[PDB]
Amino acid sequence: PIVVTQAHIDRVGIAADLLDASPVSLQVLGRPTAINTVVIKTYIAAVMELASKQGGSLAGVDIRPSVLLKDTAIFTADVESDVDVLDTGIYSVPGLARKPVTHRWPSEGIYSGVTALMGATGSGKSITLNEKLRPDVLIRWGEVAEAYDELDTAVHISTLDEMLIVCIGLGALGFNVAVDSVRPLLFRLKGAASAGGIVAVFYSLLTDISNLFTQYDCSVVMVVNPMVDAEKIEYVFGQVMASTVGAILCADGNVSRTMFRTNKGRIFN
Amino acid sequence: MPIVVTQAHIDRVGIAADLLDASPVSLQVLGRPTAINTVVIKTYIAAVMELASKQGGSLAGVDIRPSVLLKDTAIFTDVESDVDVLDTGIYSVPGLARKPVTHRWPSEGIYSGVTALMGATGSGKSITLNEKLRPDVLIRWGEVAEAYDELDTAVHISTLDEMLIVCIGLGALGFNVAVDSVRPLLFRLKGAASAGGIVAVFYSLLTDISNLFTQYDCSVVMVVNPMVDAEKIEYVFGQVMASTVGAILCADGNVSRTMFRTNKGRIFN
Amino acid sequence: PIVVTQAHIDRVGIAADLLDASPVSLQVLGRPTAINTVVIKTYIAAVMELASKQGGSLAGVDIRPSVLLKDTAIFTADVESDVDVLDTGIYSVPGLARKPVTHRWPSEGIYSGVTALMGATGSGKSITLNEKLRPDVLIRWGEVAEAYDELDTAVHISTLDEMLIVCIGLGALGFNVAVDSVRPLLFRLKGAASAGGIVAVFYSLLTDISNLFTQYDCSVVMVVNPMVDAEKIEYVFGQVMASTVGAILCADGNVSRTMFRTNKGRIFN
Amino acid sequence: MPIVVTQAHIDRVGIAADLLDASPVSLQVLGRPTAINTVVIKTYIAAVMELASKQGGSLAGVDIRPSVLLKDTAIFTADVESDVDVLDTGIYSVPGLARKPVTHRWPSEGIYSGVTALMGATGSGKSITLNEKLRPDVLIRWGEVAEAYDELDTAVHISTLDEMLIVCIGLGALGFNVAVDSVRPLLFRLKGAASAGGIVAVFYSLLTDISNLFTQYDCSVVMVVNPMVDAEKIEYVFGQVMASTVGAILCADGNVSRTMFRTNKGRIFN
Amino acid sequence: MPIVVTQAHIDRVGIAADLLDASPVSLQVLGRPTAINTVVIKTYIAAVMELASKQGGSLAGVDIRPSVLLKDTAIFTADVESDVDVLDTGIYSVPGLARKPVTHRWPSEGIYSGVTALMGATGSGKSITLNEKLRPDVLIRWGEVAEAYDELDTAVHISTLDEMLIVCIGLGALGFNVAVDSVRPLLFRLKGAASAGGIVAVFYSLLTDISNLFTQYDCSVVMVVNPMVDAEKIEYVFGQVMASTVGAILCADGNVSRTMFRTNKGRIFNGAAPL
Amino acid sequence: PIVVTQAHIDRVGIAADLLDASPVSLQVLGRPTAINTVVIKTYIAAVMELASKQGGSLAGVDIRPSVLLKDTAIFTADVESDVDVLDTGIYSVPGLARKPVTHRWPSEGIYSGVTALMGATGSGKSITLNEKLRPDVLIRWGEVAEAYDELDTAVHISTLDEMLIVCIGLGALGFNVAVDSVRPLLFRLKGAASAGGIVAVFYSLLTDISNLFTQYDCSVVMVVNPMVDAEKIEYVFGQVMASTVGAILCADGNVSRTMFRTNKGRIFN
Ligand SMILES: Nc1ncnc2c1ncn2[C@@H]1O[C@H](COP(=O)(O)OP(=O)(O)O)[C@@H](O)[C@H]1O
Ligand SMILES: Nc1ncnc2c1ncn2[C@@H]1O[C@H](COP(=O)(O)OP(=O)(O)O)[C@@H](O)[C@H]1O
Ligand SMILES: Nc1ncnc2c1ncn2[C@@H]1O[C@H](COP(=O)(O)OP(=O)(O)O)[C@@H](O)[C@H]1O
Ligand SMILES: Nc1ncnc2c1ncn2[C@@H]1O[C@H](COP(=O)(O)OP(=O)(O)O)[C@@H](O)[C@H]1O
Ligand SMILES: Nc1ncnc2c1ncn2[C@@H]1O[C@H](COP(=O)(O)OP(=O)(O)O)[C@@H](O)[C@H]1O
Ligand SMILES: Nc1ncnc2c1ncn2[C@@H]1O[C@H](COP(=O)(O)OP(=O)(O)O)[C@@H](O)[C@H]1O
Ligand SMILES: [Ca+2]
Ligand SMILES: [Ca+2]
Ligand SMILES: [Ca+2]
Ligand SMILES: [Ca+2]
Ligand SMILES: [Ca+2]
Ligand SMILES: [Ca+2]
Repeated sequence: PIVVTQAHIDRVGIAADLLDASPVSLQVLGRPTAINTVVIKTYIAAVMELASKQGGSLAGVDIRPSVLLKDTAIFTADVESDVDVLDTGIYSVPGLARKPVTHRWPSEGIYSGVTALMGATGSGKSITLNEKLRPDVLIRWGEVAEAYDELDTAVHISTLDEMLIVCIGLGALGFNVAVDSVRPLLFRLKGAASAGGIVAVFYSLLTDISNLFTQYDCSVVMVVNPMVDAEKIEYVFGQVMASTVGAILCADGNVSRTMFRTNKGRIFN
Repeated sequence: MPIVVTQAHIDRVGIAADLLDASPVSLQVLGRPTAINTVVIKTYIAAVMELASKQGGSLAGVDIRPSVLLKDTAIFTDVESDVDVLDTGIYSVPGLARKPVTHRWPSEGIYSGVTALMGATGSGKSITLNEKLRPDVLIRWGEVAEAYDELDTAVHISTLDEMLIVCIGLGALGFNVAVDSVRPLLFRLKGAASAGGIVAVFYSLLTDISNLFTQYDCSVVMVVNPMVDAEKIEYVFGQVMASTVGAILCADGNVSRTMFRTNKGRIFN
Repeated sequence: PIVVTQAHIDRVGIAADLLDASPVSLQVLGRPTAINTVVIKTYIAAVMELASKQGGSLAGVDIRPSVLLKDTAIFTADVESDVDVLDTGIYSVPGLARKPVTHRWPSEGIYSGVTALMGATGSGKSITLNEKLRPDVLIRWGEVAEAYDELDTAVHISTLDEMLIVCIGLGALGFNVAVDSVRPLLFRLKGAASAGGIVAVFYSLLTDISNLFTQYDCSVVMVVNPMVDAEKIEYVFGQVMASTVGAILCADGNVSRTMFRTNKGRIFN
Repeated sequence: MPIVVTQAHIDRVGIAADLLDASPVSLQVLGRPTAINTVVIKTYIAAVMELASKQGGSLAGVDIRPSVLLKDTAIFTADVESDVDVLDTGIYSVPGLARKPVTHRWPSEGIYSGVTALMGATGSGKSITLNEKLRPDVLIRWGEVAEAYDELDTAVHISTLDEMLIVCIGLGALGFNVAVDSVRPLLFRLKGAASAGGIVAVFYSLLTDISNLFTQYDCSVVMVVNPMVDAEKIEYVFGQVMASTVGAILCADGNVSRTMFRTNKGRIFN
Repeated sequence: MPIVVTQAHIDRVGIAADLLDASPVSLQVLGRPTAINTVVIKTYIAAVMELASKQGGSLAGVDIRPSVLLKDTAIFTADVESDVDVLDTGIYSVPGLARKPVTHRWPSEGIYSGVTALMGATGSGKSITLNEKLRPDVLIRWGEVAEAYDELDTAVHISTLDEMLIVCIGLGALGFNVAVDSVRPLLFRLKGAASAGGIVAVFYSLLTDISNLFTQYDCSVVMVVNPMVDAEKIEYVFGQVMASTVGAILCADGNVSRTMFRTNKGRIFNGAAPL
Repeated sequence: PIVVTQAHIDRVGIAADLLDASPVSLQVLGRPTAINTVVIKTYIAAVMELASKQGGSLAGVDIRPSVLLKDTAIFTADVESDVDVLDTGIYSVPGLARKPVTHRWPSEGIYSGVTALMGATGSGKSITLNEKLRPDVLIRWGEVAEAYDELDTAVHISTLDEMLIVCIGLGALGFNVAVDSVRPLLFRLKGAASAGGIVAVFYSLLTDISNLFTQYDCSVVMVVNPMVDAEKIEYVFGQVMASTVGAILCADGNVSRTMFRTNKGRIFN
């Protein structure tokens, strides 16, 4: 189950302050799109109200945004991925001038941001996540029917808006949020593939997502599975390390490599 | 050869309508998410049952084609394949929080979803499907004139809307539905080819199709034959295993490899 | 000459029937487009009247659609080849529930559909077509001035609409129709080339064309010579066999390989 | 150097007008089929004959350029992209001739009417072979830098594709031996995905459509075709072009490497 | 860690305003030339000086971010595609300086005004070289993950390209040693067909246009440029970048592998000078 | 300095006759665009008027078009680079029926047109141009701050319109005009790269530019440095020789190869 502590209740006000304090946007190959902070606040309030209906114990099924919110839109005519970058402009989510809030998960003293759980298909990513990492909230997206779907920690989403709502919303409150998988986004990323058989904007998106979590004191682990050649995975993992607060590589059911940006410094394996 | 409607099928009609109304679904490829009109599937089920009532329950595949039973066969209610992912949004069909309904076909105790019948051209996919699999309903799409077209189990469709209508409609009632083949969709998949000489959205589509069947308690076998190199088929089959409930590989008229997600767990050969 | 037998006259009524009974469309990378059946019927009527005015012995020049019909259009604002597959939908011409009508040409007991006469430039396709296959009607499209143009069996077309009119129109009556060539359609196929250096929709088009002939009891031989590498022709011929009722490979002025789907079964060489 | 108008040319004027009016033609590339205004070609022929009459039959290539003789040089009669559905634009190929083509003595004996492609790498001797070995009656110069051939009285300097077809169909139908050096402005602007041989497939369709356009109007034209292709891939492309033209000439190190001509005595390879 | 405003900076304010008004500039990429609103840069300089005055000369990078000081951060003043005819859009390059450019002591001695490009593969030590060896006065942080450099009082966190140019031209003209870590948000969103070296050709034109923009406004800027390029094509890309900037530094294995600086003493390739 | 001789003053009338006599246009991948001859005439008049106010000694800074003309536009709604060639038409600047005016620069007896100074980055193109070629007017465009910018012969431009104005305007008068560089145009050439890793229209543009100078009796040297592989430069240089009146290749600070079309014939090294 997903148990709501007094620590989570005390973070509600702070979470609302963090969201209102900084206006954020996101961009991919098109034009920068603003994130409606209000929706995340509304989600937190809905989760707290339901938590109150129960004994603080929540079922992942009951906290899905499609059930709690009338509208699940976070992004507020249509632009092509091959338009002039000077007509659309360029946006990256700004960094934190202050020291980021540290966490005990996925690693000790890790800064707020995003961790990428990498590896080839069947390398043990989902296994490593649920057995070794053991998240408080397990977001399930674009993955076939598995044993992890029967878990009361599992929250089934359909859109990118829903992913960010649950990640920012619950992550800000102090929950250890995880996403399995981020394949719906990755496999629909349109554009010319750069060095490593993957679009360059993929690395920019990971940085923008990481900083979005750093700003809202979230500690999120995302399963990032790329359609990349068996030997080109090492290059891509090195490139992802420069774009995320955390990075975990899986090979043959075990953890091959690690990288974490902590209060004790950047730790490699 | 005939398609017989048992009392078991009649008793599932109400449940099928209940599953369809309970969850609103959509589908996305490289464009924008498009909603699926559930009502059309319900209307199809009612038309099949009405005809089964007039006949002895012994129905001919020719008489149950949607173009004949329905006035309009549309299930989806103009965007380029190279448009910003943030302007269209991303959609994946949500997972099942509950345990999926098990089936005896194509394998014992297999969960509801999709099975991909893979193999090179002339590897014996169509032969394995009809002789070894023995499906109740055989959907024939984008295939040249063969002996399987003269079968009373054969239902000849033209559109993707029709495929989903027959698959969800009859599959929900408990019928063992099969599609030979899904080639018109695969060969019209526009986009930049990823690792393995195939567009990445192909794997996302298989998962979205699988989850669509998992949600509506369907057990469907689709023969998937995409344009891929003779040696690159092993990589693609491994990737498809991570995107479907079932996977069957054909080589020299026989079954080379198998993967099934059952109540007894994931079974490899 | 092109001689009209009583057997052809007796098929006129059956041809109008077949054409009215099933509404057909065609799709490539755009949106599905309906085929106006009336135009084919109008063409048959104009050919029969001219055959009745002359001695039954017609000249290919006199039966060209541009001469017999006021308008040659078969297809009834503008869509790009890179448009979302979900916005246009997917269409494949439906298969035949009944047994297809057999023919003695290009092979004994062959089912109605299309035969692809394949080979590199100067492999002997056009020689094999005119000397070994001996067609009744020879449609000449996208080819330079050759000896075959002076033939009384030769009918010179300009559009794809005209090709289908003569193929379906005369083919349905029992004539052995051949197209030399289909290069104006192949070389103008816009899209990203799949495995084998050729667009995947090419194989779907051959199946759709074949089934169009299977439905209207036609036996058509099309010379198909797409821009493909000298060594990649074997792979492409292999994929074409899985997309057509007949397949003939030319090399060094002679027949290299054959495949025919007959009443006695699929025959390979 | 001069362009002389014989009685044979004068006697063909009526026949040329008949050939043009008899068959309506179009052209297509990656967009939609575009009709060719036959009237413009007839108007050009009339202007050339009138000037030939004022002179002694002896004409200067400079004086017979379409931009000088016609007020409007347009042959093709809102805007479509090269990546549009083939089914929405339709497909057009210029129809073949049911009758025997009109044979010529140039570039080869008994060669049928149509187009000949003068191929070869850059500096292989295409322009040299064209002017020294071929000896054309009319030399169309297009998209080529300043050379000795521009000072020739046979040289007619054009700017558009419309102008090329006007001079090719107009003068070729009358019986003149017309040549184009070169067709690089069309080839280098051919938009589309490059097929096998590092060149767009529609290139081969265009050569056939151009060939048949000349076959129908009994024109004997030699076009120097030099597309951007790899040094070793030229052999493959030349073989493919042979299947798309009435004539084909390959140049290598200033000399003629290979030949192909479709004649009344049959197809002749070297 | 702090950003100190000297009398030298105060004396440059007028000079900077004149430089901006004297020459009208634009920028182009694959679309239509877009004009740069000089007024916004002047307004930013005035806001920085006014705040420097309220504080004791010393300023915090957080307080000088354009989003905080200006009501609108737009520098570029309907929508054109990256694949439009070059003749329908025309071509624009920022013009060169007819006079001798203002020399600087940073990033190299006697260097001309313009842009310096700090190259290297990922984890080659670009950010380390920038902060330890180069020591910039103002550190612009853009599209980079949470690092130790973000806690620095020299760090100014931006989000747009408009903001980058405002801080670079605005503070750089006054005499500050401005650095950008990273320029990746721009590089990773460069739409177009990749040329030789697995990178769009307009990338090199943009570096030259950015360099000349700084040469005209007497700025000395160091931009860290991380290219999505294969391990073996980095040498080719660097050679090409050297021909497009006033300064270029290559990083490999935590150290400086190669340098190029256009100084008053001439073009110096791989000099004996610690940064 | 830039000195105006009596020879230049005597050419003013002839330059107007040349510009008025032939209407010209330019095309790239879009539609043909007319060149407004009047603007070039206006520029010549402004240069001569200023040369008069001076002692015949002009500063390159004072003769820049942005300073002398109110509007710098030469080309007189918006078309895509991937539009049908038949809808835009094709334009090449026409050749000269007469013998071209000869020059003593960059080579003895060279015909009027364009010379391409080629070579890898840092091969010594700019060095060869200013030390060995010694041009009368050095147009500086899209190049970084160098010693050549402080030269009184240097004229700094921003647009392609400005380049052609100075090249045609001053070149027609007899000045030895050079451009360092043509990179702003070359690095913004949109389209599919042909053989040699460069767009085919690049070679057509060089010929069109060369013929534009041949028609207006100009002798211009352009630094052409396109993004091409280290080994592919030899192929491209050979192709450029077939597209220009002059061609110079640079390697390791020295001149590797030369080609000039003179009154004494085509001279190779
Ligand atoms: N093709 C295969 N054959 C055998 N076992 C496999 C195969 N693919 C995966 N497995 C098993 O599944 C485990 C990985 O499961 P999982 O965590 O779901 O992988 P991932 O999330 O990376 O796709 C492996 O350690 C192995 O035991
Ligand atoms: N090229 C070939 N040569 C010989 N036999 C072939 C060939 N291609 C297919 N076959 C025969 O057809 C069988 C496969 O039929 P089928 O099930 O229709 O294949 P698929 O559906 O995979 O295309 C093979 O087992 C073999 O007996
Ligand atoms: N490159 C060539 N060299 C020599 N003869 C050739 C060549 N190409 C074709 N031929 C001749 O033409 C014949 C093939 O003719 P044809 O059927 O028209 O070819 P295609 O396969 O292109 O339709 C060959 O048998 C040979 O006699
Ligand atoms: N790179 C070169 N080196 C030496 N001579 C050359 C070179 N390129 C061309 N030539 C000379 O020019 C002749 C070819 O001239 P030309 O007919 O104009 O060629 P093309 O029209 O095929 O481009 C060759 O036979 C040779 O004498
Ligand atoms: N894969 C790695 N394994 C070990 N150390 C690494 C790795 N990647 C980077 N480092 C360390 O980080 C340093 C580079 O840090 P940084 O300046 O942030 O690089 P950059 O800015 O070029 O991405 C290296 O000198 C090395 O000590
Ligand atoms: N990577 C380098 N290493 C050393 N010297 C170089 C390098 N690149 C250029 N140079 C020097 O600069 C000279 C070339 O200068 P320049 O004319 O500006 O070249 P270009 O115009 O072709 O880019 C060379 O002759 C050499 O002395
Ligand atoms: Ca998994
Ligand atoms: Ca099959
Ligand atoms: Ca042939
Ligand atoms: Ca030539
Ligand atoms: Ca860094
Ligand atoms: Ca230079």
